[PDB]
Amino acid sequence: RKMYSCAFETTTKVEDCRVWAYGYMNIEDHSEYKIGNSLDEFMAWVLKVQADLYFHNLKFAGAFIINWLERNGFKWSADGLPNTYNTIISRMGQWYMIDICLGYKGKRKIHTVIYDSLKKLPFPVKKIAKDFKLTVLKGDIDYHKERPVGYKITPEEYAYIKNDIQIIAEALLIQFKQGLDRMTAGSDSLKGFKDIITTKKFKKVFPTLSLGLDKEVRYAYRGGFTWLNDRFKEKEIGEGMVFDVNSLYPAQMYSRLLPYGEPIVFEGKYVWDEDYPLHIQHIRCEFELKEGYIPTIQIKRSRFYKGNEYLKSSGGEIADLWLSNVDLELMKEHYDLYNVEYISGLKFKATTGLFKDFIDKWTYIKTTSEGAIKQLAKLMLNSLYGKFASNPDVTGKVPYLKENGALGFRLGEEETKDPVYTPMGVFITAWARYTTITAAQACYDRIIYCDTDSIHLTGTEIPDVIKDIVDPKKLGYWAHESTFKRAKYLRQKTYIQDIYMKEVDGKLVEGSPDDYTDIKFSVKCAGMTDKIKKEVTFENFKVGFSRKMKPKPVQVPGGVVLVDDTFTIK
Ligand SMILES: [Pb+2]
Ligand SMILES: [Pb+2]
Ligand SMILES: [Pb+2]
Repeated sequence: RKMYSCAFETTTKVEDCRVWAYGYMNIEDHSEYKIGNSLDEFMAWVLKVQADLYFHNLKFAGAFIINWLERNGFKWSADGLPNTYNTIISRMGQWYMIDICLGYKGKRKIHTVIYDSLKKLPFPVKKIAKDFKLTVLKGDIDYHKERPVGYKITPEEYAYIKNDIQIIAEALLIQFKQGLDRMTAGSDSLKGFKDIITTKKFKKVFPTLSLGLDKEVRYAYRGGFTWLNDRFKEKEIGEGMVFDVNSLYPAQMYSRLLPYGEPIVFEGKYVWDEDYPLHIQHIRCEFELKEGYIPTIQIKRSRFYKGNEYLKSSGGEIADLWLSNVDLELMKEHYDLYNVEYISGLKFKATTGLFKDFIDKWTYIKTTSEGAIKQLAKLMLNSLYGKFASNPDVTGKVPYLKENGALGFRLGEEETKDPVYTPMGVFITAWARYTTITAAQACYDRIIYCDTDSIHLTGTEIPDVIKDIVDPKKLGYWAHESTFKRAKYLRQKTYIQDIYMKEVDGKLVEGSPDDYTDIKFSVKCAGMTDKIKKEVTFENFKVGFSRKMKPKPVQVPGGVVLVDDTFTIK
């Protein structure tokens, strides 16, 4: 089974949308490569190679391939029948795999499978080249140039195409050579962890719970603490600083008490069991936030509450929640509780050892290393957590060739994947929350904003109460990230800042209010592109700010084209 790195270059017209150039390069032998100007020529090769092919960002390239397949006697089927293709396309419209089936010799399936290398390496090509220390050509292909059918590729364009497939070829090979061969970064991460722990032990510490338990365990899942102090809402403020936790999640995984094994179900209020020290409690009650304390509770699926705001009060109706003991302890400290009704719960065996070996291994490699290998170490540490915190829904989109020659997608069969071990998801995030909320509270008089692993504060001095836990590099510590001259927060995840910058050898880094030469303007706003951010200033950054320069994908006959769309701050 050979592996190839692949790329297309396409036209931008709605009416005339087609591949004008392709390239493939053997990942294991970079001297074997081909660059052509015909999709038909490439697809003929696709059907012969019986190989695994990778495109960087399949979502785009894949639309051109499916368009060809449907026009050349292929149909979509999940069964893997002769002359059919299969796909993995999520509810979110992320592409994972196109599996093109030709037939069978004996029982051995004759097929070519296409994967998205962006799930292996979640970065743009240039960003990869820069970080992995790989040769990257300056500039780009001129997209404002007319290329009729049969257009001959110039030697410079040829160079650029080759460079693209090669950067990905070089990065993927380095990865496969570490033995990281799974479809996604997270899978590689899980596989590496499993190797260390042992399948035998893994199955014992992380058993598969029934769908029913799993459903109740996930009622306790909350995510990340994201909160803006009402005091600062939509106001231009002065100097402040930002702190960031060094690897918030691996930090919890490394040292916190976490659950393992089969849970034990109990009725009523939990009583302390040292063999089962962690628990989730299904509670019911009213509450009022204490004075001088940060809001903690968010009620997800209820008739009364707003799912997004952290609640100051139960509002005169009764709150029904499932809480990890970590969350419950925190709630009790921040709220007066009233009429507490203890319904039932689950208790778990707990340890702190489960992740040390895996983190140590890759933390070592990270500091020991540089370049590509350093980047892959980071991926391994940062991709594992996600695997414990995913829902079981793996329902996909089924492509079809539309009435007018474009592509359509219909939801397929409902389908469920077994979860890895959801209680681990619950507790890693609760501990994460505790880390952030705790610090933010200790700085109540200066706290502006929280976002999962960062704290935004008034003033420029490090508060005494956290000086002992501030470090530039130590795992799980708070790092003094940046300092701003002024800022404005519209709401959660919507704000702008003027960051102090200092030049250190040509390059520009974060400076202090005394030691600085420049101001870096930074914009954070959901759905806003890098291009649009450059248009934002302090004066215009308001609800209603609108620009018609957001690319939207449009399926047309032949493939996908990007078109300009109006984006507005709601
Ligand atoms: Pb290019
Ligand atoms: Pb390029
Ligand atoms: Pb139950």
